[PDB]
Amino acid sequence: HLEEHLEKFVENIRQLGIIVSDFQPSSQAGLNQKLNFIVTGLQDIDKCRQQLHDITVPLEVFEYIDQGRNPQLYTKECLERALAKNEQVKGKIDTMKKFKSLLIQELSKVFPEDMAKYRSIR
Amino acid sequence: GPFYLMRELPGSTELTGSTNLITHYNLEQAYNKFCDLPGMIDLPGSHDRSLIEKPPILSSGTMLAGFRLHTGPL
Amino acid sequence: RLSTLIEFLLHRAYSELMVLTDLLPRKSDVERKIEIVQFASRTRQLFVRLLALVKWANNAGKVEKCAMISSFLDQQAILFVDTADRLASLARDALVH
Repeated sequence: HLEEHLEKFVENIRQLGIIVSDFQPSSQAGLNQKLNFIVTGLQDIDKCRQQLHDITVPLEVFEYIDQGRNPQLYTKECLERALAKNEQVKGKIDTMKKFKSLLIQELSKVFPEDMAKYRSIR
Repeated sequence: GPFYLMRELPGSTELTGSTNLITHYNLEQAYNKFCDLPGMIDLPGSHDRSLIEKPPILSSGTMLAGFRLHTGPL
Repeated sequence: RLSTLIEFLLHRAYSELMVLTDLLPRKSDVERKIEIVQFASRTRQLFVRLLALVKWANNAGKVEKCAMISSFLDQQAILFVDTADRLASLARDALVH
């Protein structure tokens, strides 16, 4: 959206102002103040846009941003852990299924009519 | 003949945990993509009270201001 | 949940800007410059945090799917053990009576 572009432009303006003010400025010092005011206005606009959009975020995202890292790795980790949970669930499901099948075929001779009715009803 | 207290088993395959829940929930291509952004952020800028900002985020007059404070050039 | 964080960040940034503006005229040129560049670095940190938030804002689907899938299994996990526990409880007490 336009809010991200405004934030990037404000950050670039702040970086340029910091680069200009790193040494002694022979020109007037009001340019940095004007850039700071523009950055504050852009931040206010971005805050208003975020309030309108109403994004909901958890805390784990906050401590993940605190260290500093793109969320793509976190989404990869979530996908791989969900896939691992799915694989172990599939494993337990197929093990109980094969256990049921082996106990059914193992004791097929105890009462043929019961097995016939079980197969018919299924 | 009939055994005591037989009843009807549920619908043959309703929603279970034995299905592939992700591919049914249309999330496959994101995973196939996925399987630092500070660095991503770093490319745009330089590098990536960072102690102070976190604390501020943990809890959760532009023209006039400029006129009010004057900073010596040298 | 990000609206309160954004409002708090805006208030903190405004307070820091006001404090720096008040301190700059009283302090010397070098101290004022150091305070201004430190405030610029802090605002840059806030900006990159906001950028990370708004980049993840559209990437909130897959994490939610993984979380609900994990909960389903976890919710289910309590159920299988509970059924097993009931069977175990019955053998121990109901059979004896």
